[PDB]
Amino acid sequence: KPVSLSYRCPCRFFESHVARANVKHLKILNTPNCALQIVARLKNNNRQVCIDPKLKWIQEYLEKALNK
Repeated sequence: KPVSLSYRCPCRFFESHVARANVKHLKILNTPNCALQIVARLKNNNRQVCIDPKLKWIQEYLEKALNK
């Protein structure tokens, strides 16, 4: 299984337990029924990860940017 049945959605996986300090850049991607998917790249590890929008530091992130 390659994990793709006509993949309509970017993030089929999310990273839980992530650091505000290990991520260089957050870019959130919303998809109709695949919900809110966060895309973030790490600084040193440089990996592109999908961040789960229920993470606590992420809460702080959207609280800020959305209350802004």
